[PDB]
Amino acid sequence: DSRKTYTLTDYLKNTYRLKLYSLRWISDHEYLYKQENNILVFNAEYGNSSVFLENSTFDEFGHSINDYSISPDGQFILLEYNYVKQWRHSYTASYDIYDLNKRQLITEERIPNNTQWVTWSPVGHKLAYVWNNDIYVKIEPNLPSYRITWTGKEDIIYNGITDWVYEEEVFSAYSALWWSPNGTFLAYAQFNDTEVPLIEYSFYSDESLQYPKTVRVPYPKAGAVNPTVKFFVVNTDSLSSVTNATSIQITAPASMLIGDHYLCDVTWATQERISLQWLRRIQNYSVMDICDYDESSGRWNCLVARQHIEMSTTGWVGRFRPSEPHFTLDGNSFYKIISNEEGYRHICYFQIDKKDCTFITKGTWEVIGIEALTSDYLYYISNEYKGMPGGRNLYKIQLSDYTKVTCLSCELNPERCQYYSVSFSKEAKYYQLRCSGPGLPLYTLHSSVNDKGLRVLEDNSALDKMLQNVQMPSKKLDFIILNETKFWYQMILPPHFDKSKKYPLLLDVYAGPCSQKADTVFRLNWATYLASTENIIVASFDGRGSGYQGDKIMHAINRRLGTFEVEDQIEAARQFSKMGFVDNKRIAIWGWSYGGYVTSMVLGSGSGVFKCGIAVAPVSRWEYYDSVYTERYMGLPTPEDNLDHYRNSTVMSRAENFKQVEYLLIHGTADDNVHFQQSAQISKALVDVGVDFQAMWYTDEDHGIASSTAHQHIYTHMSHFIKQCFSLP
Amino acid sequence: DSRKTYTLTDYLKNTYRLKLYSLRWISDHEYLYKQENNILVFNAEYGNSSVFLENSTFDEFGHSINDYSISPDGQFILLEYNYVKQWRHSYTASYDIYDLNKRQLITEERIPNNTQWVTWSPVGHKLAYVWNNDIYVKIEPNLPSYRITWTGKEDIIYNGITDWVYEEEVFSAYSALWWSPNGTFLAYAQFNDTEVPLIEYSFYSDESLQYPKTVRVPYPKAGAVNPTVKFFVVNTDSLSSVTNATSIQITAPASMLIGDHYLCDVTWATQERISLQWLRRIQNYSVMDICDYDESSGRWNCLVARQHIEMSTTGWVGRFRPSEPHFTLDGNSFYKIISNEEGYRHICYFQIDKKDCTFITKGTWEVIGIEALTSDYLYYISNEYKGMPGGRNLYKIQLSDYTKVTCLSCELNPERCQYYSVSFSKEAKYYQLRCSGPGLPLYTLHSSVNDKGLRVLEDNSALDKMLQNVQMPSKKLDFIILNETKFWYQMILPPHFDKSKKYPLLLDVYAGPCSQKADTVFRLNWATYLASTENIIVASFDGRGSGYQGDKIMHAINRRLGTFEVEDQIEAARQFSKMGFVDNKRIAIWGWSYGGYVTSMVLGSGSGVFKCGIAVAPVSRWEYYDSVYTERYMGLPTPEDNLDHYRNSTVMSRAENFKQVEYLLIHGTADDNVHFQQSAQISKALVDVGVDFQAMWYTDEDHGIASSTAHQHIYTHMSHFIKQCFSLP
Amino acid sequence: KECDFTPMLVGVPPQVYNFKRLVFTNCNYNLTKLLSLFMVNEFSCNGISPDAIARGCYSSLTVDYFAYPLSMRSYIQPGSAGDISLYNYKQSFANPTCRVLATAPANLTLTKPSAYGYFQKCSRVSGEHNSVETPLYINPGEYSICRSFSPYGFSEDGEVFRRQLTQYEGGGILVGVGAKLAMTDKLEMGFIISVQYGTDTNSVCP
Amino acid sequence: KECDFTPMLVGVPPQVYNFKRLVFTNCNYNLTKLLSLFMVNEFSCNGISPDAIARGCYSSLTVDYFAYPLSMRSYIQPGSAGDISLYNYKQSFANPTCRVLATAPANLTLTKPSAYGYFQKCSRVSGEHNSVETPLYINPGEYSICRSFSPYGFSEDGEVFRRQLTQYEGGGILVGVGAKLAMTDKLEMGFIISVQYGTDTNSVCPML
Ligand SMILES: *[C@@H]1O[C@H](CO)[C@@H](O[C@@H]2O[C@H](CO)[C@@H](O[C@@H]3O[C@H](CO)[C@@H](O)[C@H](O)[C@@H]3O)[C@H](O)[C@H]2NC(C)=O)[C@H](O)[C@H]1NC(C)=O
Ligand SMILES: *[C@@H]1O[C@H](CO)[C@@H](O[C@@H]2O[C@H](CO)[C@@H](O)[C@H](O)[C@H]2NC(C)=O)[C@H](O)[C@H]1NC(C)=O
Ligand SMILES: *[C@@H]1O[C@H](CO)[C@@H](O[C@@H]2O[C@H](CO)[C@@H](O)[C@H](O)[C@H]2NC(C)=O)[C@H](O)[C@H]1NC(C)=O
Ligand SMILES: *[C@@H]1O[C@H](CO)[C@@H](O)[C@H](O)[C@H]1NC(C)=O
Ligand SMILES: *[C@@H]1O[C@H](CO)[C@@H](O)[C@H](O)[C@H]1NC(C)=O
Ligand SMILES: *[C@@H]1O[C@H](CO)[C@@H](O)[C@H](O)[C@H]1NC(C)=O
Ligand SMILES: *[C@@H]1O[C@H](CO)[C@@H](O)[C@H](O)[C@H]1NC(C)=O
Ligand SMILES: *[C@@H]1O[C@H](CO)[C@@H](O)[C@H](O)[C@H]1NC(C)=O
Repeated sequence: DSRKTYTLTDYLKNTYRLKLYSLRWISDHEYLYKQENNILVFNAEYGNSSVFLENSTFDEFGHSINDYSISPDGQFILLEYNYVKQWRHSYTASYDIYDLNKRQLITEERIPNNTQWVTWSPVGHKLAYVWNNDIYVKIEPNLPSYRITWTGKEDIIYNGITDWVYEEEVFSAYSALWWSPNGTFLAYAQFNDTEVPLIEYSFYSDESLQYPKTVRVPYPKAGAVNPTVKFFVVNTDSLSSVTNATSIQITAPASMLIGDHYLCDVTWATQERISLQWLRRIQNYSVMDICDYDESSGRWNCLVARQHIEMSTTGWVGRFRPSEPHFTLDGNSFYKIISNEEGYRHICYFQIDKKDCTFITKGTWEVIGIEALTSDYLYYISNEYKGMPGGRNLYKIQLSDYTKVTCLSCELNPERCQYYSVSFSKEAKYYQLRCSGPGLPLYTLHSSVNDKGLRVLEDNSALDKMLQNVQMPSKKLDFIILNETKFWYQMILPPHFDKSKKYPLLLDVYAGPCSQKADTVFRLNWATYLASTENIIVASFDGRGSGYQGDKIMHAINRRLGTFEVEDQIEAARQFSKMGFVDNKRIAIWGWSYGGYVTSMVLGSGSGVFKCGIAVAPVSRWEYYDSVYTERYMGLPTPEDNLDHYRNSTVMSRAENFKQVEYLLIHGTADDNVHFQQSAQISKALVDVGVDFQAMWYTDEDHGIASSTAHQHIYTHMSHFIKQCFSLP
Repeated sequence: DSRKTYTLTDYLKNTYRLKLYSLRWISDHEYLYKQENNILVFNAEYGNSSVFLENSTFDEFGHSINDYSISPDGQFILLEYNYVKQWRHSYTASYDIYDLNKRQLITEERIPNNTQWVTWSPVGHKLAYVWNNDIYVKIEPNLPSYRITWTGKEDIIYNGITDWVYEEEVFSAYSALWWSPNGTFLAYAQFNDTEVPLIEYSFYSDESLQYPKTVRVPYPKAGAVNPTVKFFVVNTDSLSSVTNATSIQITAPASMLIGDHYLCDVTWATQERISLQWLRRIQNYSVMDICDYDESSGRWNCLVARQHIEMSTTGWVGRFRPSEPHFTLDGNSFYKIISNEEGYRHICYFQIDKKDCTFITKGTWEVIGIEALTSDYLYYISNEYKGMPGGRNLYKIQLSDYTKVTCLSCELNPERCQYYSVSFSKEAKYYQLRCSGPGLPLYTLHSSVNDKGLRVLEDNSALDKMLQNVQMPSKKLDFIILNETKFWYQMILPPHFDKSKKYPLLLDVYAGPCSQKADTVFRLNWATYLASTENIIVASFDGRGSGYQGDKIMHAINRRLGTFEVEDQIEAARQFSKMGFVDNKRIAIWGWSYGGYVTSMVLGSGSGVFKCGIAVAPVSRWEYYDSVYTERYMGLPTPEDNLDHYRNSTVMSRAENFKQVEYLLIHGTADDNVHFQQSAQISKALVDVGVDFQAMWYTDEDHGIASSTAHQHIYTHMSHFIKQCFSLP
Repeated sequence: KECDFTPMLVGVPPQVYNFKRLVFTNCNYNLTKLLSLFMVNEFSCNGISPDAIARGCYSSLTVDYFAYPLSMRSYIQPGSAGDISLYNYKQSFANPTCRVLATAPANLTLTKPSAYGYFQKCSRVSGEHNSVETPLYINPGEYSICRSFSPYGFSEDGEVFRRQLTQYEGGGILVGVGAKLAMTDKLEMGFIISVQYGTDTNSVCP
Repeated sequence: KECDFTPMLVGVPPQVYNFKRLVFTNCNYNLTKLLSLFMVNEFSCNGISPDAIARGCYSSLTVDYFAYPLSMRSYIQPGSAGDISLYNYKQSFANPTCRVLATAPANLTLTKPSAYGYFQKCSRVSGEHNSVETPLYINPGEYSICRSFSPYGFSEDGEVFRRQLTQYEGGGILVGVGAKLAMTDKLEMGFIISVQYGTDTNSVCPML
């Protein structure tokens, strides 16, 4: 156009809101959606909606309901209020149970305050909640709680809940509870943090607080004492109101009891069969156990003939952890995603008693995940369409043929949609397809029987009418060939991009192991503003170590974090600037977390290509980060393993080379992930050398710096730094 | 013209250094002086010298001698090595003792490592050291030590040493030991920190440390529980090597035991008479006790009829604490500096059992300190000459006729020397005069019998020759009138200063209670470089709250800190701008500690006078600072005292007004004085209101940021902030 | 003359993996006496009648006894799978054998151990990556190599024992997990009576 | 009837500032029988003979007894200064009196207290801004106004006691400081025997 542009206020105040359609399947043909603060039910076949629960029915509760959970039988709703956040997924709150058909709030034997977790059984209206690191179970929402565990100790023993390193780098969740399908068994893990050292930092809180507060969390850094894990399964049907409950412990396989290990995956198969994945501390060896319930002794028996070893000799196991199994309806076979000897992750069909599997999928591409398993079909997401690793499409394969694969999403709108997310219903009767880009998000509803796109849920045409009178930037996704291998880049170009004029280049970088910054997803981000308003070329590059391109590219950074993936961004800038439309004297680089570590290593690399750079909460020394993440790619910091490279990779080593670049160092004082210690050691090295730089701390902010006021401040501050460094009025 | 300017690298690398003449009087006619690392003894009357200790007699130790202390009889020298700084005056080190007579190192019964404090007796070679918070006494340097106390407990009980609040705000020293004049008695204080809350902060240390340390210091904030104090005296001659030593307790007067109180001064009068000064927690009421020893029982005796009461109705007692007494030879009378009925501090003459005292000096000026007392003359320093409160001169007054006062330093070199300090010999036969400015420092030696100048000890003519190559700035010390009252200011004028040309002005500020930033002291500082090289006028101003001018100007900010001292700095900058050599569009303000508080309160006032400002380790909320200092001027932060003024005077309340200025906030992480909490709450208030600002943290730096690398980094960072705000190349 | 039936009914009974064995030759037995001393709940024999074994002439009469919970009776049966038969006790069927699972009367001068205990796992972890888990099963009538780890019970359910295997057993390291079962109102025993013939005119008679 | 001295021999004896006072009328005594029960270390009389004290007919007989360490025997001497004479006990010489410093062997049935204790300071605070400190000394043979502060020993040395006074008690704030003395091997006591005579009513004659 020749009018309005995407400004910094549009991104900070969310002027152009993207509509979403988030539904919760209740059955095989009825789903729940919230509109006008009214919880409704949409019959998948007719589309006819109905009022499930309205808005004014809670205008007398006197509390701010933060979330809600409806039991799988629809007879109760779990109301959550007094939400208080902890880490990325953990939080405690207060709960109440409102009966639906009786329309009365249950008042007997209420859920106690400060409840750490609560979950329904997958079928029915049974409840299990964690409180004071101890598990409780209510067979019915109006009867007294049954106490399962008695060893709950704060920061020491965890029952049914995860510690820090398991919540963040293993399970990606706070819950360590696992119901059996039909509600009979409740499998729970136990974590022991006795000899795990504690990270300590200050929380200053509100002005009213006279003395600051010291936060102490068990945090296993690189090479420190990791926690230990036990596994238990309890029968939730034979609870006794006069005797304590009894838990049966499942021991890790003998190949895991000889050293440090992790419980990394729990997956129920039948209703008397459960699969546990274990991973050694050196995460190059994992073995999966399969355990059946023994009615005679009441125990659980796992046979060695049912063990499946998933190891690797050039790297680790899995993308971030070994994949989960998808069993058949009888529990004698399953499907998992593993490398295919050439390095590409495809689906393998396993027999629970035969250690060898047969790959039902092959090619120079990767399966992203397994979404549904029917008696006839097996649906999966992949990046196979047009050979682009940055795309996602839904696929269908026949259980009998293995050669009749059908692109269920590709070419439904190929000019607008190349990134898909599917949400199946119960029994995989229907499914919702979520298109994330390159166009506006598109929500479609289908029917798995004959692929009948019956309804369109959200076309986001309301956001389209607004974006016509603004000068939106374009998004190019292409590739380059270095060392005879194809590496992908992506660029956000200013509107009315002239191919001959020189442009400022901001190199956005994460470059983490198994990362992907070049995709087809549509975003209204800070890069949108820098390209639309400031006319800056925002570019990313997936190099050695980026995922979804075979284990050949991904494992290039094994035991060498801070070498290849850093030089990729450097030499790419040589390739970027040589394209002719880039000001080879105004090239910046900015990153967060691992990306901040890369930006720091690049600015101190003496490459002479980058002018300035910003690093937000960066890693500085791998011995400062946690053990599960770091040791997966770095091993152990001992003079026998990879300590020599542990010391050869710190940002502080490159202190004297920061005399040639402008440097903006940002870090939140309450960061539980990348502790402030990391940035404090960077500044201490730059000061002791004689390097001037800009610094900015954010009081009581975490790894996200995502508080409403702090998020606007950090992006306003980085905008000033970029505009000054590029000499842009 | 073609000369060089005083650069930032000259100030940072100490290119031009002031020579001093530090002497230690060992007698009435001899003093010690180190020259070329040789310790020389000089004869005052004649000037001949001899070598006392050679610059090579300690070269075979392998140690680096950090400091030394020769015993008063000259028989032993205490060597201090392995120095580790704690707070402002406290530290820890090891101690070798060298027998000067036997020319060998004392190796029997060595002083233990981690010794907290060592002190000789004032005569002889007795030693008292504190180790593990317990006091030990050595009669001879190579004999076993007697243990005086057994209650020493880290962070709980302090014997012979001070805690943080007593070291910082009461005694200004780590030592809590007070020998008797001839070494017979050892008087010490005991501090109990049982219920004192702890300030906690992280210390990151060197890069090799994997987990940060958490420093815990007993630190009483405003209104918090204060430490308790006890006083004891022990006879160092009756020390048996088979029975525990006995310490006699001197209790505080009954008017102090009724509530919380402090011990603020210890002064020995005779060999059997000691004078203690106690102070209530409400620091407008102090009591002086006089205690005599009797060898009949062995205990002490403080007559009630010998107590003295110094109280204030306009504010607190003394400048920071009550002044110390100066007793006559018999110890039955003393001279003390107290405030008169007009609020001016002059010398009163007390009889130990006569409640009324006689003022021997009067006028609209103040006595700074009593320096010597003979049987006929009393020597003191005052700001009377030419009515300048920023000057210092030595006066003597006849005790037979108080009308006979004589100035010994007014007319010596009145254009070069206006700020004097004196060092008298024993029995006051000679005195060294120390001139501080406004010219280069000048050190002379005189005799008291005829006030005859003996010789010039140091004239700094070596530096003078060097300083003529460089264009040095000048200094103007004048006054302006506000509400019919003279208020003094000083200005560092650039070389070749032009009354017709306009200059940018930087306001240097502290503005604390009883402060004085306008004086005649010669200083080679950052302001010298900013004036010589950047042609910036650097001004300071002593408004309401400043000392040495009467209690009406000083006790004006009583119970209302952050009010008139902030307004008067702004009023001074207004009056400076009406002058025709100040660009009223390029005015800045910077400060440290209280000056940071004033700078921040000024920048958030909305006056629109200042363009930018720098706050280094500022106080932000008076409930965050320690109790002794804060409650002295503000009171108890209680609804029944002055909590309303406690909350009306925060920097956080003025956050919105920072949108008008460019603000730079600097603070060290390891600040035990003004905790990083204070700047953490300022930056949080600026972020939650939309104010952009520049920041800088210094890892593991204290309230001084005085490490060589850090001190150079902050003054280089602050220089660029000013040169960009003043639009300087 | 009189066979010493006494060692079975004095002290604390051993565990399943730590079973004691009484071998009898040249004596006279009263088998109908010892069965009455207990509350017998199973008298299973193979190759001989339960009544015929109380009245016969044998060369050797061996008896293996141990503490065995009645709830685990499914795992002491012939050809049974489970941790009992694999890593603890497997009955030998080379000669006529009888199997008696009996509970003892309240006062039989026999002490109830803290709890019942059997081994859950007893494998040899070896290989070039310590990746081949080789479970070590027992031969009938033999002792498990994991017996030495804790031969008198376990401190609690799940105790992981570790030691190195010598070159005699080859391989790498032996790991063994134990299991604990609570003690019931009374203690429950278990006996395997084996009898042999041979043409040595026999010797063991009623 | 006979004057019994049981409270001097049973129970735990009080401190010097809380001395118990027995007064005997219309009874008979055996003074030498009680001194045999102790190992006396001092028996100084004033106004009466150390022998005639045991043989005289008296109008009344009063005894002040308390726990007292032998290490502080100089502070109880006649005319002595110090904390004992000022804030604890001062012997009265209005009547003939004897002073006894005795050690009780384990043969007796009285128990050792936790420690010895006297008062270091007992003063009154009043006036403008609570500025007037008037030290409260005792008349001979009287109790300190600080006795009610701790009537069963001091918990620690240097214990500070403060409490508002009534108008009958003078007024102001009463401030007191206690001193604690370590307990000896045996029990050491202090007895102050005084004698009052009457014109014709001497009915506390001795036992024969
Ligand atoms: C979580 O793990 C800790 C250890 O990391 C467990 O605490 C340990 O408990 C055992 C059992 O008493 C103790 O170890 C040993 O105790 C004996 C005394 O019986 C002692 O002599 C040995 O030297 C050894 O310490 C000990 O109390 C303790 N060990 C520690 C803390 O290092 C704890 O039981 C575990 N929690 C669970 C499994 O729920
Ligand atoms: C330091 O002060 C504390 C607090 O007054 C003293 O501890 C007290 O000691 C007695 C013991 O019964 C009681 O007054 C309190 O119960 C104690 N308080 C606490 C907090 O423990 C301690 O004795 C003092 N130490 C010294 C050496 O004087
Ligand atoms: C010290 O200052 C305090 C507070 O400024 C004053 O104490 C006041 O004393 C009067 C009379 O005793 C009371 O009526 C007031 O309530 C007190 N003020 C407060 C805030 O409580 C007094 O000027 C000084 N006190 C002394 C002992 O000198
Ligand atoms: C929607 O369809 C379902 C189908 O079972 C029906 O039960 C419900 O009553 C319908 N609601 C409306 C509003 O038509
Ligand atoms: C499923 O639920 C039924 C309840 O009727 C229960 O009997 C059965 O054991 C469950 N199935 C399992 C545990 O496999
Ligand atoms: C100065 O000379 C006199 C002359 O005898 C001598 O006694 C004295 O020790 C000398 N002083 C010094 C410090 O050399
Ligand atoms: C053997 O035991 C039986 C038990 O019923 C008894 O009747 C019989 O007399 C016993 N015979 C012996 C001890 O010889
Ligand atoms: C008094 O006591 C003495 C003890 O020495 C005894 O000899 C005497 O008989 C007693 N007199 C009496 C009990 O009357």
